[PDB]
Amino acid sequence: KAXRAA
Amino acid sequence: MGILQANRVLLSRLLPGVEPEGLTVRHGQFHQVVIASDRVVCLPRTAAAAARLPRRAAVMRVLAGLDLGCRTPRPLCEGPFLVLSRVPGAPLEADALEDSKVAEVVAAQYVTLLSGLASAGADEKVRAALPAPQGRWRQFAADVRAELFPLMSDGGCRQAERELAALDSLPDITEAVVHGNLGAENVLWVRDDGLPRLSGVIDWDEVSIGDPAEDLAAIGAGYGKDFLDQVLTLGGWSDRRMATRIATIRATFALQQALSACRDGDEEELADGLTGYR
Amino acid sequence: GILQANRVLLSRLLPGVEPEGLTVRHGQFHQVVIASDRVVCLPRTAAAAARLPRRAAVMRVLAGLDLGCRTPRPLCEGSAEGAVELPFLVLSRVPGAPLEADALEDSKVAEVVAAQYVTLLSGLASAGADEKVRAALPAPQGRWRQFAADVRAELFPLMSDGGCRQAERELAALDSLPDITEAVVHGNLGAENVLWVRDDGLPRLSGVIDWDEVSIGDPAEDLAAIGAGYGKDFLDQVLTLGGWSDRRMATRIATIRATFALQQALSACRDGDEEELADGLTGYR
Repeated sequence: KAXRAA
Repeated sequence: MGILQANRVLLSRLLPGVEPEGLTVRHGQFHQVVIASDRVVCLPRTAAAAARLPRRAAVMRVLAGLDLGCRTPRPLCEGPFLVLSRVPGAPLEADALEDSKVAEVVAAQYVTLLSGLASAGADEKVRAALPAPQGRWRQFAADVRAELFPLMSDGGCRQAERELAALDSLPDITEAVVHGNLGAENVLWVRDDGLPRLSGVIDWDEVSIGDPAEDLAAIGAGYGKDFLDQVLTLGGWSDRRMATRIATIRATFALQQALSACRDGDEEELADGLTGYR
Repeated sequence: GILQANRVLLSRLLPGVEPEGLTVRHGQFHQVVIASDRVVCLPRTAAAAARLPRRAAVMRVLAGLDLGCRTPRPLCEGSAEGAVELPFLVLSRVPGAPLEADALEDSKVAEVVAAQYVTLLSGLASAGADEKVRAALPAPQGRWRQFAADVRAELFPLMSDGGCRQAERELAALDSLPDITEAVVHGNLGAENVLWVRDDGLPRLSGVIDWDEVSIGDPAEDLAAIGAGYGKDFLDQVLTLGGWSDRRMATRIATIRATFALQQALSACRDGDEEELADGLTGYR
């Protein structure tokens, strides 16, 4: 996915 | 045994004459996605995701009609499966923003996209088709406390508890269409034909009516504050009350990753996500 | 001429792109500049610029239809539709290439191609029957009588006596045509405007381009275009698969099909495409 929200 | 062979009846219809073993399958959370040269085929893994697939196609058709200044995956066919057009182009590395005219141009194109998203939020075909959940940040905070705090150190829990407190302060805005995961990889570009030109946007899984600060936070996460400030100023969104909303939402990104990694059984994402909090 | 004159605007819209390395399709009202990923309509006159706000709305409506393929997507903001005039209009470029007629010699290819035409035309038909779409597109009445009048005024002077006699018969049936406004009609659905991917497998419809003449009208117009390009057998395939093989429909197709070269000549004439005019006037001398 990942810090952006995935 | 092999998703391609397993779905070969459908694929021969949807992609006649196309060798299935030549294709590619991204493995989603809700969906298996078969990648062809100009389109993809979304297959629902669970009967939850198969139940929502008609809803999802309606959303994508709403997105495909909007004026965003770029392309979006257009529904070509639905039957259960959803066929979407593939948006051309590639993500743009943060590296390219070191060239200041490239940065100017890319910032300008992001502005057009967010503007169109903001404008679309006032529509009705949009508002009645797209998810518009109430107090998503309160529910999130409840989920983090339940599912993540037990994985965390005392200092971690304290830090996370400040972050969730800040969420209570947010206005529950439903102004704009919000992509929800607008990172670098989800925005595709045409390169090697002068300066970069926005091709379109993908991965609308999280799309809703909400606060654009979320999309802005995502851009800032992918490309840093300098670039985000350039967008904020071009778009006339560089006010204090926006800045606050951005920062508050940006601070939930690691915790969002962890919460989904927790439910995934994706331990690398979980470890990465929890890096601050344990 | 066109790229030279509009050099400055093009460097804003396409920064870093050499205008000399571009192409242009001539329109009646706009000059359309073709870049790799997108297309820029440039108004030739003020009236034409005053047309672009509506064109933007029309291309947006086309973008939201269920056609089974792509359409050129307007890249302006929605608010551009409420302007008195626009100095340009940017549209997404549809990928892929025209289909060689001879490719329909394989009967499986023909089957698939016909199927996808049917999907396109069924979506255009159904959209025609939708009130909100009907309200958004042009729906001129007595267009056949007027078309004939225009051919005689504008093309006859460019023809031979023998050509003018051939046209006269073809134009004669047109007053007999019922005036159908039931479907979104592309209005120029020749093979060059219908784009395919054959990077993989059998031809797969990528999208449709050049919607300049789109209206609410008679589907027979678009079917005629296909007939003119690809011929009776293939057309019959589309009619059969579509459920459009009834005698009434077949008769309108035949009538309109006999005028289709004249439709192409009249367009070529009005947009100053001299090669496209020569072609359209083949056999009318």
